[PDB]
Amino acid sequence: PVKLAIVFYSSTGTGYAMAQEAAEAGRAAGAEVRLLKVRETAPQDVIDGQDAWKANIEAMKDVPEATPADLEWAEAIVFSSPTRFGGATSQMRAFIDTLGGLWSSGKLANKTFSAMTSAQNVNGGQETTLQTLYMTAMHWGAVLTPPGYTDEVIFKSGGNPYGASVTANGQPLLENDRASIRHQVRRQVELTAKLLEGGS
Amino acid sequence: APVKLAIVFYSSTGTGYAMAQEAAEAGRAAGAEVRLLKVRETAPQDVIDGQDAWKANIEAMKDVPEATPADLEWAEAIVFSSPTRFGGATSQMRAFIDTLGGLWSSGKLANKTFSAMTSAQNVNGGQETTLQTLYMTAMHWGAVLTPPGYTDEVIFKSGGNPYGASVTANGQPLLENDRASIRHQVRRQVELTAKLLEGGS
Amino acid sequence: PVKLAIVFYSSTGTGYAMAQEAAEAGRAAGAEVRLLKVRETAPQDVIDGQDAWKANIEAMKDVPEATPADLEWAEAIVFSSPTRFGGATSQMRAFIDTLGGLWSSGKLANKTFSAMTSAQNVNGGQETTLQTLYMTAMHWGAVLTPPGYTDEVIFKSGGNPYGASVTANGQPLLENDRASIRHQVRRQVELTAKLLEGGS
Amino acid sequence: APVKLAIVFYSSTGTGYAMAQEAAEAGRAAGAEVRLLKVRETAPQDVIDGQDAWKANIEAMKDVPEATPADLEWAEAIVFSSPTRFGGATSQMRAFIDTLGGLWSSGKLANKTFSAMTSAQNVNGGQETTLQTLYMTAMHWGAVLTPPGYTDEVIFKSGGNPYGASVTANGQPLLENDRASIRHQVRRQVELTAKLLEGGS
Ligand SMILES: Cc1cc2nc3c(=O)[nH]c(=O)nc-3n(C[C@H](O)[C@H](O)[C@H](O)COP(=O)(O)O)c2cc1C
Ligand SMILES: Cc1cc2nc3c(=O)[nH]c(=O)nc-3n(C[C@H](O)[C@H](O)[C@H](O)COP(=O)(O)O)c2cc1C
Ligand SMILES: Cc1cc2nc3c(=O)[nH]c(=O)nc-3n(C[C@H](O)[C@H](O)[C@H](O)COP(=O)(O)O)c2cc1C
Ligand SMILES: Cc1cc2nc3c(=O)[nH]c(=O)nc-3n(C[C@H](O)[C@H](O)[C@H](O)COP(=O)(O)O)c2cc1C
Repeated sequence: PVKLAIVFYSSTGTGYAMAQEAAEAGRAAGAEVRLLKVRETAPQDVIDGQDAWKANIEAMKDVPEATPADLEWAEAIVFSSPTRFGGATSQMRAFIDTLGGLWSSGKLANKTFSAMTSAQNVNGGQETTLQTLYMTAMHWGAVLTPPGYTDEVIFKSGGNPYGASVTANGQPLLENDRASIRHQVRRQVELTAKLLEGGS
Repeated sequence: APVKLAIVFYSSTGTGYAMAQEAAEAGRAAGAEVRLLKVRETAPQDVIDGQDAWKANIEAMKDVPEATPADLEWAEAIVFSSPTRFGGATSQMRAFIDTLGGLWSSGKLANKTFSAMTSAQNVNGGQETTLQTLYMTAMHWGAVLTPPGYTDEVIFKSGGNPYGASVTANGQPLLENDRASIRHQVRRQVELTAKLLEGGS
Repeated sequence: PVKLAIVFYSSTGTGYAMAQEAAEAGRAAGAEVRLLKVRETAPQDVIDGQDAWKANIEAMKDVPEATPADLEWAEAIVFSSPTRFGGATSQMRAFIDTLGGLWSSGKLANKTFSAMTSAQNVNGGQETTLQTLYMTAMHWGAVLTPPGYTDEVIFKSGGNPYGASVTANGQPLLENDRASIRHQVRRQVELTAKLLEGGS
Repeated sequence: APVKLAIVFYSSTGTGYAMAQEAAEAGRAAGAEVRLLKVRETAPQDVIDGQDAWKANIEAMKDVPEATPADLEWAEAIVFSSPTRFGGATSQMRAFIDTLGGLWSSGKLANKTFSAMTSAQNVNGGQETTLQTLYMTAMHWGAVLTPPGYTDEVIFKSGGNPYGASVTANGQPLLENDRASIRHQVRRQVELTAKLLEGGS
């Protein structure tokens, strides 16, 4: 089976819900899935200042912490990050800035990569942030597999061809977004399988 | 003198023309001298024919002058507006941009303030990345970029696009929140360009 | 065998030099290749002003115009346009804009896509232009195979992981640029093989 | 009073630091009040220890103070400089940017002028995209962006990067054309900011 790593950062929990959805879709497609969280860097008396975040950290207590070896293990990669001024979060970048030795070893090459984001406003960096996450993947020599428009479910969720994206109001995920997420991952598993298949 | 504002738009089916007009009127209200300017339809007639709203929009813009380099040489504030074509500006919009080669070489585009707008079928299908290419382009000129950011409450009301006014096209009269975020973007730009010119001489 | 469509624009011939380089690289890899010029739109009075322009149009007089059915045909794709203020040329965009029908029949997904470009300055849009061509292919749900740093030639030619990029200076194509175009094509054909062949 | 210029930079091994210093001198010459500000280091000792160039440069910047939101509240003009890390800015630069939510929330960054610079081991290795992301970030604040464009010969001679000064970090001393450009971009920015502030005294 295909080995799928889902590396997500999430402060207040939207990204966690998204990552959870992706993992279910991966499993559903016969994939071997790791759900991995990105290490929190923020001081405790920052986290302590808002409830959602404190709560979400506790909810993800039993989720393992991502590390470069999970990407070496993985054949398909999915990065998910809330936006922070149109780019990805610093927590996520800190994790990326530690893939140097794994990069020079050449072991990042040829993994499948896609991406996901969330933001407050429909147009508050929901495209650009993925764009940064896709630039980052190119330097590895990944094969990038965004969903694009390849279904009516994309249209019905707000139409984001670059990757799944969620308007984060605190409210639970819309089923049009889950459907958009389930598609992107399932699409990516199926390609990754073909790649490996024809590679003997 | 007042601020010399040029609004250069493309529009096949009219959402672009809708926004442009509002942006033009926002500059007029804010005291600018304003020119509304359509980008030339390059498409061939038989292709245009198979789309009625396209045909109708071209008639509807019969009396709007075509954008020219002379018009950007003239202006101190520039606003570009184009529908997304696969996450980037339209081929027409870009054809005009390619005629600005000489103006560039004169240094006659530097310091002119620039901002932009777009529209698309879907809410996320290039409504940010299309603007990003047009701003990426203004930087080659030395333009002084004035995107709206979150500097008003009415940007949050429209979908919160800090890069510039973006609108979801659905053959429906522009929504009121979209117009507000346009108006603020333009008025901001004009208020900033005024300040620029003053402290100059 | 793999069907490779190299679709390029050029005014003064840098584009065309590179595109030929790519096309012969693909032939050598065992792909069935189509080298395809993008249609010239510029008014004939503009063209008659530059000598290197009039002559390049003459050189390519025997090269076929690209058409949406070429991208329906091809399983792997390479787009190559010179920069125009950090973005692709209006001609390149003109051709892209004729793909809407072929887009809504979904008939553009699952094709591999990489890009190339040429600029006058080394930092004058050799990256931002490739980023925009890649952005377009995401809307089609193409599978992006940028070369990354997967070869010592890439470092030896400026180190553009997004795609081969040349600093136009009127000269003939440098050797290292020849070789990173080769590697970029060589790679994508190899990948497309493993994707078609393992997908029956 | 003169222009308040904040030059906030990150650097592991001196390239970013040497660039940021040159920008500082340029800003003083131009007649601005200048603060050179290092982006707080956040990497764990152990991996720092791996590299002694990293360590030596951290020591070398003992008396350069650490950047703070205060320093940007203060600034009428801002310059950001981060080396490239797989195409985007370093996690450190981002971590700093991430602390600005308070300033942003009370629009306390709006209408400040803004430019970026960077460095990278490879010449086509994200010396344009890494600046592009720092500019995206600045647009969310509603900051007037003043990139250098091709507004002077020195930019052509030093690479032709109209987005911001970029440097190929190879160990060697900062080349004479790189510095000509760093100076220019800043020099230009100080002048433009003055025109803004005079324009609503
Ligand atoms: C410092 C910071 C900057 C932010 N900038 C933006 C902004 O760029 N645009 C936007 O729509 N949301 C912005 N947000 C909101 C987050 O992107 C949003 O809350 C996120 O999607 C929540 O997802 P999470 O629950 O997984 O953390 C910002 C949040 C923080 C605190
Ligand atoms: C070939 C072409 C490409 C298009 N690409 C997109 C797209 O990528 N995303 C999207 O949401 N809509 C897309 N559309 C829809 C147009 O962006 C939309 O209809 C346009 O904004 C309408 O503007 P107008 O009324 O001013 O002509 C595309 C349409 C055509 C012509
Ligand atoms: C109007 C136009 C805009 C241009 N903009 C840039 C630019 O932004 N940066 C740059 O380095 N070169 C620029 N150039 C130069 C072209 O990128 C360069 O001449 C081209 O790569 C030549 O290759 P070709 O013969 O295949 O067309 C521009 C040229 C024209 C005609
Ligand atoms: C993990 C990491 C990623 C890097 N990625 C790139 C890159 O993709 N392209 C490049 O040209 N250099 C890359 N480099 C090199 C740095 O960009 C370069 O050495 C930078 O100038 C650091 O110099 P400074 O700390 O003295 O400012 C990378 C270095 C590290 C730490």
